[PDB]
Amino acid sequence: ESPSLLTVIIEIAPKLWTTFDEEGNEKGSIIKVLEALIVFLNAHLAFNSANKVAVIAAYSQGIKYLYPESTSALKASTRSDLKIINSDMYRRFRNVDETLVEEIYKLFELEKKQIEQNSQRSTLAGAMSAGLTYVNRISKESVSLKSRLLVLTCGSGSSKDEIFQYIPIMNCIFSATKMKCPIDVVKIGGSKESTFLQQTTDATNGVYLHVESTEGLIQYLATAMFIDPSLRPIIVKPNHGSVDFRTSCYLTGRVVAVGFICSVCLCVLSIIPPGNKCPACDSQFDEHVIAKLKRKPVVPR
Amino acid sequence: MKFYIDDLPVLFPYPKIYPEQYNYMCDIKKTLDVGGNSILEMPSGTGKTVSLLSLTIAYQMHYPEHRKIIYCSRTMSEIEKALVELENLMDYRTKELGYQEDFRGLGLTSRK
Amino acid sequence: DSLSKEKLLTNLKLQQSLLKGNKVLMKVFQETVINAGLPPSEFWSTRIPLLRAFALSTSQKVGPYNVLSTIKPVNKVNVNLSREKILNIFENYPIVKKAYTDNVPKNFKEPEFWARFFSSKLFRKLRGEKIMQNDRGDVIIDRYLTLDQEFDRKDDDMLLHPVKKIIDLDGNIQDDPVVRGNRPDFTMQPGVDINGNSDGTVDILKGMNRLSEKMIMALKNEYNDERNELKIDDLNESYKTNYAIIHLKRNAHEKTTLKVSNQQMLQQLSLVMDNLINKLDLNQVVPNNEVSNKINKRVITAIKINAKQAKHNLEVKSTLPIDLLESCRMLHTTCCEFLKHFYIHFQSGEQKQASTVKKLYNHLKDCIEKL
Amino acid sequence: EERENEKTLNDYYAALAKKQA
Amino acid sequence: GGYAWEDEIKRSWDLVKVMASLVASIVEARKKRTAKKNITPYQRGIIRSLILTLDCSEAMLEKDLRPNRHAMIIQYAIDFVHEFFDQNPISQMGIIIMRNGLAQLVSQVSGNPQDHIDALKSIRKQEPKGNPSLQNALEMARGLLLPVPAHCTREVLIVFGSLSTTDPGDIHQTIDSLVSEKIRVKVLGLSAQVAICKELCKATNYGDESFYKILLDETHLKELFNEAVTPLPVNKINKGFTLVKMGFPTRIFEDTPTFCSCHSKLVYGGYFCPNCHSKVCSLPTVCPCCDLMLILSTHLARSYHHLMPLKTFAEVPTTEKFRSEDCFSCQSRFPILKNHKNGKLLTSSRYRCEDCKQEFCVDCDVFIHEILHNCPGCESKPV
Amino acid sequence: MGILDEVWKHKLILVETPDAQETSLALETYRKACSNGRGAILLSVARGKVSEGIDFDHQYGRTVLMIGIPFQYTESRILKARLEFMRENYRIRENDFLSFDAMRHAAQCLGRVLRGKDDYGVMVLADRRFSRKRSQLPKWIAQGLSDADLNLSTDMAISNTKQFLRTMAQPTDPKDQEGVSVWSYEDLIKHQNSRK
Ligand SMILES: [Zn+2]
Ligand SMILES: [Zn+2]
Ligand SMILES: [Zn+2]
Ligand SMILES: [Zn+2]
Ligand SMILES: [Zn+2]
Repeated sequence: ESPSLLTVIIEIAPKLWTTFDEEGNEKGSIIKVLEALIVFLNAHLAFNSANKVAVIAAYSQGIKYLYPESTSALKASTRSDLKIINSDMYRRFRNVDETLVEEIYKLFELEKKQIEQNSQRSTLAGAMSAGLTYVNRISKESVSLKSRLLVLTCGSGSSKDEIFQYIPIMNCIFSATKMKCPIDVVKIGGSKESTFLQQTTDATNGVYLHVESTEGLIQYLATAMFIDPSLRPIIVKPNHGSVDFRTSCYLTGRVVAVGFICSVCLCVLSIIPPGNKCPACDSQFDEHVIAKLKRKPVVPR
Repeated sequence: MKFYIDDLPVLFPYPKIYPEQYNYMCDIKKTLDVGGNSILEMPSGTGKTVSLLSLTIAYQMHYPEHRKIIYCSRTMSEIEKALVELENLMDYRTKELGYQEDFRGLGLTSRK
Repeated sequence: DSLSKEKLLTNLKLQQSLLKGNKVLMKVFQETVINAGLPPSEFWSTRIPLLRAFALSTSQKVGPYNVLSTIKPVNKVNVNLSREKILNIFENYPIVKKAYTDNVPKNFKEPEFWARFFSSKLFRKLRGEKIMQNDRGDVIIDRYLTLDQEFDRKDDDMLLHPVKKIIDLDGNIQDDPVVRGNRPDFTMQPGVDINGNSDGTVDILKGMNRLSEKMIMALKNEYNDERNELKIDDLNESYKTNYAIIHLKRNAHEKTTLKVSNQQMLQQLSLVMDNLINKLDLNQVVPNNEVSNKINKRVITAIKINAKQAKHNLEVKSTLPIDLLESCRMLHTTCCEFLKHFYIHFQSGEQKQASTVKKLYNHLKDCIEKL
Repeated sequence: EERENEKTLNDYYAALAKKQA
Repeated sequence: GGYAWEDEIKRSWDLVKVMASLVASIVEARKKRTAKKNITPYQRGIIRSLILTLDCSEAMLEKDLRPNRHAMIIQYAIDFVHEFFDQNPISQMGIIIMRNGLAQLVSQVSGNPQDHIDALKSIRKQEPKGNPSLQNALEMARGLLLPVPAHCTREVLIVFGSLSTTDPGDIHQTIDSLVSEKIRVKVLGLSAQVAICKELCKATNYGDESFYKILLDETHLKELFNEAVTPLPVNKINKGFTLVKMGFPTRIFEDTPTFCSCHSKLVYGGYFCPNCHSKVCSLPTVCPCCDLMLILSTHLARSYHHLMPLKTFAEVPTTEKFRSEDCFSCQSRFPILKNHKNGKLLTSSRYRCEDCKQEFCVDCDVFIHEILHNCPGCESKPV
Repeated sequence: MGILDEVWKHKLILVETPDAQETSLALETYRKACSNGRGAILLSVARGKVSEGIDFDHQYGRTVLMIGIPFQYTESRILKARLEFMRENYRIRENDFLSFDAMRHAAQCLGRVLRGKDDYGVMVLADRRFSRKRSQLPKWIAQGLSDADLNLSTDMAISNTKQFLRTMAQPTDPKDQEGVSVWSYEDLIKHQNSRK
């Protein structure tokens, strides 16, 4: 009915996928998830002729686009026709898959060049922001076009929840809510509960999908992730385990019950901070209201 | 502020000054140096009274002749306005110089 | 003043008028305060803003204006008088209220009094029209006319006050008393008739000046500056904003309730490289008819759960009849009101009212018993 | 009908005004 | 010498007299961006309590705003309510109109925006009449902003369409009382600069004269109303830095409808309050059973972006070597924009972020600074 | 006729009286009505007490409505005798001196209203004999008076006043007036060095 844009924010990290290979019985799981992604993208391009596709790979040093290619490489193509996918398939599928696998080749070579530096900073949030900017460009360039996001993240039981991803991803959610662009999440790993991505896919009217085995992923992607935005309101979503939309404390880090925030920088505190000073905005607090809160409620004798 | 017109230090009681006030001040100092009568038109809006009083007080104080000043107005209300601007100018001069110099400024009207 | 919390709690007449206004508060007050025995102060402790809104809906009044300027005719001519216009006439003009006090309850009724006033010379004088002797006026209202003139000098007795020297025009004229120059001609003097007396337009000029002065001075009720006036605002420094600036630290604690060497990393990447270069066979993504069945079963169970939760989400229709639904609704309403009062008194935490909280607790127990 | 409700309301206010006075 | 029309033909066809042509368009945008160069993270009061005052006098019947001032001010007030509760969710709002010299309250101070939408739609049917009163509206605004707590900044927004106001009392006493209760007033006038509104804005905003806004046309009113949804920066002298006790409710999922604690009606869903286990209909709101605020984490995150605004993107010089020929976020072809061969390379559309040294186009310069609130280059950098 | 009845809806009507005390009280009431935003109109004469000395700065003077050119009463023998004496001695024409006196009174009425360069206000002159005397106005008022602004009607005068009061209410750019309309200290020293 209405053509759509599918942007896949794939998070490829050799440390995370190596930990997943160590945890799993199989090896080379990135090949299986890349194969499932390629077949899923071909399926989405088969869904409608005017549909468009984009992929962002988030590596340990940053982000990189995979389709469409870097425009200087498009202008130069020089000849780089690697025989990774056979040439006898449908041509619009073939161009996209060959561009994707050539960018995978270049990205893995570039990261193998930069394997000596171990980065503690994950670039999934910046990749999601870049995907949302791409969604803006495609939406306002062509007049309308529905859009969707897909996030293929991996935790592998090693990378826990990270505080620094709270502020960016949240902002991304609101921008998604501004453009009616669902953010769809597939998490591959042993961490059953990932709070921030679940809140993202719940607040953006997406679908969450936590899987444990990379094999058979195309069944999952063509079954549940194939909700095109033209039929979002008429399809009930298979997202199980509804997220609680809570947050984490600043001084203790635990999940927060009834709690306190400052009126200056809105940081959540499960307990009263020592020294009567906010830990984030460094504002001094008066004794009266914190004495009122620390005061016990009354009960008769 | 405190600026210079030729050899005369002028204590202007505001941090900013209009260009028309400075041209007015230059022409008044030229007239008082060369002597004789003059007719000047200051457009309203500009601080004619405050600039006039500022340079006239500065010209009286800095030069050793110490000429007295006659400020004739057409009404008692503008006499009061000129005295109020004189209060502001003298307060600024006392604040800038750090002391209250020998000054006498009085307005004149009827007994009523 | 009257807008304080204790004044709104103790204003029984205002609460009575608010109950006479509201409709759902009838049901709430009837099923909580009347039956379950809430104190009225307890019930109105949490509805201070509603009482304040109902107070400000009627306690405020319009500003003064020239009410007699609005009154214009439209043979038959008709004029409409609202009670707000009557109140404005009484407030802006004390002479009309003075005539109303000793004329309307005594001899002739209200509309006859207003017709006589509008047909009188007093309406022409207070409007600012030139008074003519050929008009008949009204022989009842006109006896107040000179008395109204009395009011005018008393108006001067409340208006003639010394002013600042910035705008002192009496000092302008009396700057020198010995001015005996050319007398101003008849263009610069008030106009006179053939006999030499004034025509009376200075009277209506003074009347409209007095009316403006009365309107301005009516605002002044319970409802060094020359230096500030003469200073030029532009030649001073511009306003520098004193807004606070905060800095945020991101050293938050991690959320609380495997190490891999670079050589395994690199050999895994090389394995990926040789698996990518040789043959990237896509048809291997097809499952083996068992894991596909398991994945489909899991997806159907999840979507069955989500469809059962999201099958259904103005209140929705129910199988309950109207009477029992309304009884359940009122019992829930009074239980929630009791719970709100108990929690606000419990977390307010004054010991002197603490025993009263116990009373609410007993009522809460009764609420449980009620259920 | 709200007439009986407001009559009982006025009776309650009359009883209360008797109570504090 | 003679009549005007017998002198000469007006000759209207001859009055009109007739590559680097893009430079004149670029310099206008450069002058526009020059006013936005200075930016630093001002502290702003997130928790707001806004009282929107709408003029409904005879002076609102003027035809200079198509179709009439009353209806279009109400429509933009509906849009303002939607944007204000979209970007400031945990705030509160009341709506007061000025009609016949009376201040009329059409919505109580509450966090539900749909009630304010319904109130404004109810106002839109009626016609405006009367002579407006600033003092009555400000007195009811003071009464409405009395019971809000001290941590919540109290703000009054006035859309004053008339040029004169009639007051039952001294309005300077009302201004003094508004200053003494720390209520900030911003007035969007429609015709000209009224003295009392300017003095009220200057007094209640600690000497700042920039809070009295006068529009130009239809689009400038949208600009002013869009500017008004941002929270006002607080002054250094304010020391009401107060902890707020609130709870985060849990969204319950039950197939049996239950009585809500706020409206006493059947609702299928609901949010269980963490303190008293009572359920509420909408969010964010105060709990009807325990007087505790219930918000979601997204309600904090929506207003979190006002705390650390992103520094503005600086246009790169044309003489500098370009880091990338394509955008970092969308790989837009950066136009060489060669007007002519002698005109050379001018006004390159590459915009650089200071914290990450990455280049973005004008599209991402618009998007990253208004809708998004994180630079993708800053989060792609392995800090 | 009821002209003032429509004026009473918007602004309070205040009138200069020959009694000086009542005129001063009316002037103070006019200032108070301008201060609290009620709005007021001060009807005065161009050759009277109010036109001399009293200022109408800022909000007290948003409009100056000069109803007609303020000529004196010509048939008075004093003015004719003075005109004859100045024609005999100072070779000044009678009509030239009458126009000069009327224009200087109208000029001081126009000049009472500005104090400060942020101050604004229109100076409307309602007579057919003003347009021929534009050279007799003060040169700052003359240079502020464009050539297209000599023969207005009422309606487009209202439109011009509307546009002017809409534009003057905007916050001006400090860069547009940092060194051309007002000077700081360093701008004064820079201009002194440029003149040297
Ligand atoms: Zn803080
Ligand atoms: Zn609760
Ligand atoms: Zn509800
Ligand atoms: Zn871009
Ligand atoms: Zn950046």
